[PDB]
Amino acid sequence: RQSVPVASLVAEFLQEHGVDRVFGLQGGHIQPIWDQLARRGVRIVDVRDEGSAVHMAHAHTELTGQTAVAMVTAGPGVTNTVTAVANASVSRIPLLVIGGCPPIPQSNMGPLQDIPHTAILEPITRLARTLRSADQVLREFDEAWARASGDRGEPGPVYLEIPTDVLRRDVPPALQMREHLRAKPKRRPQPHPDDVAAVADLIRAAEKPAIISGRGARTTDGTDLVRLLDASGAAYLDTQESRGLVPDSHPAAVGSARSAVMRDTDLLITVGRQLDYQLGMGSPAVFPHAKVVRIADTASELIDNRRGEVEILAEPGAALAAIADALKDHTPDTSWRDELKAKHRKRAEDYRQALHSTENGADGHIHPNRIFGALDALDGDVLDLGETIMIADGGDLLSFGRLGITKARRYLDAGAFGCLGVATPFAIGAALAYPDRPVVAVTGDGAFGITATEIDTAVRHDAKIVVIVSNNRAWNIARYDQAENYGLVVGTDLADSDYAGVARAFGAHGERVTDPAELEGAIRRALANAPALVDVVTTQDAASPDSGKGLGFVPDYQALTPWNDAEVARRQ
Amino acid sequence: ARQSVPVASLVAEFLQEHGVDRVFGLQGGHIQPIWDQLARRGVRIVDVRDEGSAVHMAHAHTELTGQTAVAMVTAGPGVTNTVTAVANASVSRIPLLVIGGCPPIPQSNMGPLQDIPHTAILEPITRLARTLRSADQVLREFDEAWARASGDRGEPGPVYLEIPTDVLRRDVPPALQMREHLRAKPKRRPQPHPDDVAAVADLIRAAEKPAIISGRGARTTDGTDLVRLLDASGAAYLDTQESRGLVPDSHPAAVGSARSAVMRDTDLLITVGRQLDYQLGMGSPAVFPHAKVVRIADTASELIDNRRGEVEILAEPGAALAAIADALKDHTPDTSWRDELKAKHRKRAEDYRQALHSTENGADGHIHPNRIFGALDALDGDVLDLGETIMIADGGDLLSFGRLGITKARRYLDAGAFGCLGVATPFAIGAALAYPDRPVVAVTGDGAFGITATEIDTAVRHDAKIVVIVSNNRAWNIARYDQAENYGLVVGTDLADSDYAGVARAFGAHGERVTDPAELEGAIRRALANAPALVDVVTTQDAASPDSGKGLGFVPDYQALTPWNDAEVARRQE
Amino acid sequence: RQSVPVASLVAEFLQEHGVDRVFGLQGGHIQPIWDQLARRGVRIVDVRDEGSAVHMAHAHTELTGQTAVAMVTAGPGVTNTVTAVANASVSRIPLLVIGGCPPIPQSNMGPLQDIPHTAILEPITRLARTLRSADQVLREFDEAWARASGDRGEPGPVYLEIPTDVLRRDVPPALQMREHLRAKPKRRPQPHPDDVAAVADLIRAAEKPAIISGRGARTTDGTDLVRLLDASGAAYLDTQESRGLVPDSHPAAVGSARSAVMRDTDLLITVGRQLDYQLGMGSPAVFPHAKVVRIADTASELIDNRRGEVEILAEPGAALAAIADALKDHTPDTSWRDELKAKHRKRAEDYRQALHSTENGADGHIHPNRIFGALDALDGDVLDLGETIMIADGGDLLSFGRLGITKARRYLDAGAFGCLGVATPFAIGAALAYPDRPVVAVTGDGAFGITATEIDTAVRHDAKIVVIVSNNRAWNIARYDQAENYGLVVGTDLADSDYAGVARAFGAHGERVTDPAELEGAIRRALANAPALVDVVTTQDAASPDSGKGLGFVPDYQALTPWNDAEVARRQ
Ligand SMILES: CC(C)(O)C(=O)SCCNC(=O)CCNC(=O)[C@H](O)C(C)(C)COP(=O)(O)OP(=O)(O)OC[C@H]1O[C@@H](n2cnc3c(N)ncnc32)[C@H](O)[C@@H]1OP(=O)(O)O
Ligand SMILES: CC(C)(O)C(=O)SCCNC(=O)CCNC(=O)[C@H](O)C(C)(C)COP(=O)(O)OP(=O)(O)OC[C@H]1O[C@@H](n2cnc3c(N)ncnc32)[C@H](O)[C@@H]1OP(=O)(O)O
Ligand SMILES: CC(C)(O)C(=O)SCCNC(=O)CCNC(=O)[C@H](O)C(C)(C)COP(=O)(O)OP(=O)(O)OC[C@H]1O[C@@H](n2cnc3c(N)ncnc32)[C@H](O)[C@@H]1OP(=O)(O)O
Ligand SMILES: CC(C)(O)C(=O)SCCNC(=O)CCNC(=O)[C@H](O)C(C)(C)COP(=O)(O)OP(=O)(O)OC[C@H]1O[C@@H](n2cnc3c(N)ncnc32)[C@H](O)[C@@H]1OP(=O)(O)O
Ligand SMILES: Cc1ncc(Cc2csc(CCOP(=O)(O)OP(=O)(O)O)c2C)c(N)n1
Ligand SMILES: Cc1ncc(Cc2csc(CCOP(=O)(O)OP(=O)(O)O)c2C)c(N)n1
Ligand SMILES: Cc1ncc(Cc2csc(CCOP(=O)(O)OP(=O)(O)O)c2C)c(N)n1
Ligand SMILES: [Mg+2]
Ligand SMILES: [Mg+2]
Ligand SMILES: [Mg+2]
Ligand SMILES: [Mg+2]
Ligand SMILES: [Mg+2]
Repeated sequence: RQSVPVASLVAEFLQEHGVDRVFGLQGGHIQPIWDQLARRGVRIVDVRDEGSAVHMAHAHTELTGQTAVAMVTAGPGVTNTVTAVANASVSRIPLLVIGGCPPIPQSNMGPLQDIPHTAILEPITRLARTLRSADQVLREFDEAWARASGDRGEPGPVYLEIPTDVLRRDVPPALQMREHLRAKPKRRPQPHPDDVAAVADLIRAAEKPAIISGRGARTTDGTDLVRLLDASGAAYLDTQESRGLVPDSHPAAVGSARSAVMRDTDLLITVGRQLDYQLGMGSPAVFPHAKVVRIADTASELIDNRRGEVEILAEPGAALAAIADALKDHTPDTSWRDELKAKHRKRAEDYRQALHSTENGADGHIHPNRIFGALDALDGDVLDLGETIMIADGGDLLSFGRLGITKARRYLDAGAFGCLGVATPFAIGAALAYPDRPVVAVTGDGAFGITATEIDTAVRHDAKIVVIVSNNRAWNIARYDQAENYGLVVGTDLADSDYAGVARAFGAHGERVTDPAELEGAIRRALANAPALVDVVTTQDAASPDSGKGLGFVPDYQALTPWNDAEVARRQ
Repeated sequence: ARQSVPVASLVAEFLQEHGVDRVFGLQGGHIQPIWDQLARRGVRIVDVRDEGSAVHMAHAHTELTGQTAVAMVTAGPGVTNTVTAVANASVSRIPLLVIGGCPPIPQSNMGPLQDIPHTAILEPITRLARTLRSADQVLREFDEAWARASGDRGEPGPVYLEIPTDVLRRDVPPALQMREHLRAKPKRRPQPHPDDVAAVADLIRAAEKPAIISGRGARTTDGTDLVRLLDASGAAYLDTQESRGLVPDSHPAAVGSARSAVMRDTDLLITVGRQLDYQLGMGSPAVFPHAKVVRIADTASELIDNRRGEVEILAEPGAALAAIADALKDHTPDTSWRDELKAKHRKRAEDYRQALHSTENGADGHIHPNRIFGALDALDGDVLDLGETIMIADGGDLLSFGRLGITKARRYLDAGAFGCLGVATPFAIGAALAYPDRPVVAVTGDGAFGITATEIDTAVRHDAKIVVIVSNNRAWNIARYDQAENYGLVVGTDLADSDYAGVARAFGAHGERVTDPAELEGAIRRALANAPALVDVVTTQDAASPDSGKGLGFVPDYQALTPWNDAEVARRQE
Repeated sequence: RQSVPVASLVAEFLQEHGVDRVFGLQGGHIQPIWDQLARRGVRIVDVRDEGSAVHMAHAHTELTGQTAVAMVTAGPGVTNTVTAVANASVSRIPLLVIGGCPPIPQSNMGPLQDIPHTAILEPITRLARTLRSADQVLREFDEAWARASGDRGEPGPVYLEIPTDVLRRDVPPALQMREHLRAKPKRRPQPHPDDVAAVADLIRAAEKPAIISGRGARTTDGTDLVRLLDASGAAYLDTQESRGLVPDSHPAAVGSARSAVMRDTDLLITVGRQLDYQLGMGSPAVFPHAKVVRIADTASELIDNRRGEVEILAEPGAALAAIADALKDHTPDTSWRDELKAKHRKRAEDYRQALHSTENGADGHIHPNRIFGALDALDGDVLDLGETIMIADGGDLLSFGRLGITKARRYLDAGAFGCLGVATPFAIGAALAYPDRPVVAVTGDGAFGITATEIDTAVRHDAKIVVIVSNNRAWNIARYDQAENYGLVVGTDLADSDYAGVARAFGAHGERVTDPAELEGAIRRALANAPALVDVVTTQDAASPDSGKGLGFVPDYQALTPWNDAEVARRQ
């Protein structure tokens, strides 16, 4: 070891921790680190808006399991990340944001961009610190990295900033400890056999067990989950954050039976999943028959809203496998599961077939379902959807996408936070992580306007993305809530903008589609010329399931009207 | 068959159902609705003279019993009087619940009586700090906060809940009162991964001088799996103030008078439920120059701080210790380093303990405080069983003398890593009410005692059989010493020759003064037979504790003590 | 100038800012400052509990107008001040708390007493900072001092901490600027003549104008206030924080007519006073006839709860004088004022006379009013109450004191915060500020137990205080609310403690009184042998006005039942 500046040690820490790319937007306050990363051969993915850098890191970590890194300058560089940080905090995604900040001598004197970054981010981070001791910077980075995994909290974003004078200070070689530089393995807490046995007992007693998966299940490869489904005879639901773990053809996979599974299950088993608004707060109003069991590697997925008759705090894979083993010699009763599955096959197959022929709305424009029809028709022709990363974003478009996207290797979307604008940044992070296939993002026009200039970033860094815009000249789920519940549409219309032209202005391939029969051809050309955008002129006369269920209205007790009605009855 | 009842009734029931049989507090209007309901269910109310003392009593209760304890305080100054005791619990990572009063929702921000931002003041030193504005969700919020106090979504420590008085009085329909939120919950038991267990056993097989240092998380076990691992590993053993009492004094590993020698030479430091904070030299290579590091804990607050393990086990510590012991089944440890320390320890500790009975008066003619520990040792097996006694220490010099003078105790409590002066009397009261059969003896500096002296009243009114012994040296003496030695000017560190026995008698406790060291055993004997009691010992200012000699008072740049700091300064210049 | 350590410059800053005493409790982290203060001859008033030091500083500033200073060590030294800081923040009293904290190199490493002091205090301070730049420490002190006066906020407490390594760092002489060292005058914003004229117009139109005073009025000597009372014919009420500004014999002074003034005034003029719970939130329910005008040097006494038809933001003295001048040639209609005054003379005189002969309660013990009777009887004999600083504290005792203490040079009490325990610390700060007269504090036994050991501090520093304890073996306003509203008394009884014995154990003169006829003699002996305590064995059978009006109950909308009833009617 030799005496080297803090900036050098930070670049080395990152590379040794397995960071081969940093997302960011340059400023003077972070230039010392930016320079050292480039000199070590860490790829710098520079963006048009720092928020997008943090979104890219989110997508990288969620897909790969490797903690990802954004770097931004002081002041507006940091404040531009708050949305993307909050989004990662809600989704419990490990990531590190490195911020610039003013030299220590000028503290509180009104130097350029002295604002309280750590106080702004503290509520939505696992850690937010200013590092004022050159010798301790390495230690602070390693500890923050561990806290991003969930140590002393739960998985999510961490923020570190180093005053520019400290970045330039040398650290003597004695104080540069290998144990802080090196990569660390993930923790693997194991289940207690008595909890495993108690869950197996509940499964044996249940007639309609159901497993709902989430983030923590999606950190596994799905095989231990499938073992437990086979051993238990449980029905299976996933969530936006846990798609892709169980084959569609599995006798448990009943994705078109969400309401029926929740209404009738007598044993809800959550696997790395919150009982947040997406699952009716786990309310007895939404699960009127269910006993509850919770399995997770974080109490953020054990204690919220409902408590388990058993709760297992362990690596979910190990817990699923242990419970499967414990059900050695059990003959599951699968008759409810099988009855749902027979209905599911009809419902899901009729729905997927109908995507190819959805009528234009009353305004003469494409129904957005035809986008998902066209993608389905191209499967096995010009792309393999089973190898493809799919992304959805928007309001009505997002709700249609949840039903229209049925084969994907991986799925990302606006998340429980409802974070519009993720589509393009996510696509870029996904595409640079998995350079072999195009990544396909389908987005509302409203959501796309937030991050459209990142098309430039995809072109400059050669991220092979296809963006498909549902261009309905509107914030349409908003416009619909305005008409139905208020009788006045105001400030929710957009214009017939040329998003293909925006894409072409930033060097991407672009095409506009007004005729639904042109979709397959346009998506074929976009895939062969990624990065590319397909601007689809879509109808305003198409209510998504989210629209129909009052998501826009914000009821008192539940996100959706039917759940809220059930909660009002429970409360009497 | 549940009925519609007020939030205040549901809170009292939640607490009782979670195993709460006592609440420490001080009444105010904002919390009276809960206070009343606790009394009507038969939960004992231990009312104090200062809310901070209530939170100290809860801390002592949880630390000793493992049962999360509860303090209840009114809005405004009731809540703000808890901040020190909350911070203390936060540093020590002790689960506890503080329930605060606060103004009715309609008056928010309007200058109602005692509207201050309690949650913002406490957020930095709690695992959770919330105002509960939805009557039907109060039970849920209590149960989740209780789990966060155990360490869920954070690490063990204090949580804060406050319920606006209008919410306390609102009815909750019976369908919304869920059994799953009312019922007591078992502690979590994450288990070790066998590959980590194997990797630690491999490091132990390869070490020549393994050493285990225990802390809080070890002290949550009964010590028997720790002993199994000591036996299988041949490791030397050190404890810390927060982990006394787990290993028999005569165990071949127990080498408490060889602290420097263990740290200087160990080639494998194993932390068990212990932080590498200032009390262990930040785990610095300057203080552990030969050590590989392994960390075992049920919380990463005792795995990632300052040093990283070659292996880190995140599990219930008992299970991890037992697993590693099993893995060493056929290992024959090399115990020659441990045994050589142990032989020197036996003599050093025995000579130290013997000399306590005869320590000379200082140049000012007053008792050396070590004679307090001599007297207690002399009474062991006569009028008290030290092995069954909860010992407490507090102060500056007195506390440092206590760390060597208190060697036999069932359990030990003190000022903590936070250096929280004034814990002695509140801790003794919580300890005595938890263990009413048992001797409870607290030894304190005069300076520390003045912070919570009026709690003697609480001990008398609630019949807490405590003995407080005051090292009355008319000074904040570790401070006075640092002033003289490093600054050449003693100012604002002298106190007076106060009659602390008279203070105790004024509050209906037994009290006696001792000026002659030969009177100490008799005065402590009379105090034990007449508890609650105070013994006011007139002690010397001419007596430097180890803490005093090592520069604790000076606050060096890198380490709490001069010798460690010198070692760190050398490390920084390689 | 020469190169000197930060610790030296801090001691010099304080002395040059007019600080001749610092209240505190020693620790290693602040020893460098403590030492330098002593070497410059600043008196160190060392206490038994840091909270008491901050209370002492509060009392000094409230009485003298000089910003006062407490100094405490890291960790529990700082956390022991939070109550006294909150109290000063509620009362808007300028003061500076200097805290110790760990050296910068050990930040976040678990050094001794590293807790987030600034985050704990930020919500109840005008400023809370860690000072990490030796050269900028002086500047930070001067700016914080200004913010304690109300610059960039409103008057109140500020907190500064200096890491011990920074305290020991030298500052070159160039960077030690005279402008930061020197004392600064208070600000004196002036009224706008059009606002002055608009208030005079409202007074001319009013038939029952009333002035209520507060903190900002009490920063004046009362003479401009009396000029405006004379010019306006207004009735006058003060509050606990504004006693002593208007002679008792003034035709406006109607202190026994509080309810009548609020019910019937058609023009409420607040002068440096909040419309907080102490004035019924200024609700139309409590002031049903009143137009509102607000005068203050801080918007903290202009915008809360009621807005003025006119609001004057100015030095209150100047504003009162300007409005008096503007009422040149007005003949006030004083008939309502005079009618209140005639009733007030009877009510207040009967009340004061009855204090001398109040019967023992049913339990055979002294009614606490006899304490105020005895003090009244000694006036002009062994003390001059008109030159005496009176302090009250407790529950029932505090409410009796508000009526029983009618002549004092100055009055302090538990404040709008209801801060039990202030009595002894306040008495000590008052006595060291005004060494010529004994200071008299009357306290409940409950409140006294919080700070009783400060009797030691009064003895060691020779603060000539007399403490009189209403020893009713109870938190009695609490016990009464328990009996009346709940039918169960539990955890509100105390014991028949020997507080005289506690005082004597700390070297003070002490005496116990069981016979009300012994009060004058005991108080005479206490005054001649201060510091002294008189332990009065008092009745539990005595409801204070606060007790009778439901203060203990905490109604939904107002602090007191009758105000709350009026608010409930207003809300229908
Ligand atoms: C750090 C990084 C890169 O990551 C960032 O985030 S930078 C953020 C984006 N940039 C900014 O926000 C700008 C920040 N800096 C400034 O605001 C300015 O540099 C300053 C206020 C600190 C200094 O500005 P000046 O006081 O130098 O003002 P200017 O108006 O820029 O004048 C420059 C020169 O032109 C002169 N000048 C002005 N008007 C002129 C005129 N009309 N004709 C000729 N000369 C003219 C002026 O006198 C002066 O010359 P001199 O007297 O120093 O030689
Ligand atoms: C409030 C506002 C407007 O300002 C916002 O900010 S909104 C923010 C942007 N939007 C979001 O972030 C979305 C938030 N909402 C949601 O995530 C969802 O509404 C929910 C998670 C709360 C509830 O979703 P569901 O549990 O209904 O799940 P979906 O996958 O949407 O399925 C809807 C229906 O289609 C069904 N379905 C699923 N896949 C199918 C398939 N392949 N074929 C046929 N039907 C299928 C499914 O069973 C169900 O029907 P049913 O069982 O209720 O009858
Ligand atoms: C800064 C200020 C003044 O403002 C404050 O606020 S201070 C706050 C109040 N004080 C505290 O909270 C104490 C803080 N400090 C400590 O906790 C300790 O100094 C330390 C943890 C940092 C260091 O303690 P040690 O590791 O030195 O442990 P001790 O138990 O005190 O042992 C001291 C010595 O006695 C030895 N010893 C222990 N038990 C013995 C026995 N039974 N017989 C003989 N010797 C014995 C022990 O080995 C050692 O000698 P050596 O090996 O260094 O020579
Ligand atoms: C909630 C709990 C118990 O947990 C707490 O924490 S309480 C905290 C400790 N207590 C406090 O901090 C006190 C808080 N409350 C108050 O400050 C007062 O209740 C108040 C400011 C809200 C209202 O006080 P008032 O405006 O009633 O003022 P007082 O000076 O108390 O006067 C009471 C009555 O005596 C009258 N009075 C005043 N001086 C008199 C005199 N000299 N002779 C005769 N009568 C006199 C006065 O006019 C009035 O009678 P009326 O006009 O209403 O009929
Ligand atoms: C940053 C932000 N601001 C507003 C909103 C609120 C919202 C959620 S969905 C929606 C309409 C989306 O319009 P889009 O054109 O993308 O989709 P479509 O319905 O198919 O026309 C809005 C305004 C959110 N969640 N995020
Ligand atoms: C609340 C608080 N304020 C100050 C301090 C700083 C301190 C730590 S030790 C000490 C002196 C203790 O004097 P004592 O009389 O108890 O013991 P002895 O040395 O034997 O005479 C001080 C002032 C701490 N830690 N906490
Ligand atoms: C730190 C704090 N904790 C509790 C309370 C709540 C309270 C306000 S008044 C009172 C009773 C006071 O008893 P005392 O004996 O002093 O007076 P008396 O009624 O005449 O017997 C309590 C408990 C407050 N405000 N502050
Ligand atoms: Mg933005
Ligand atoms: Mg749209
Ligand atoms: Mg002492
Ligand atoms: Mg206190
Ligand atoms: Mg009382």
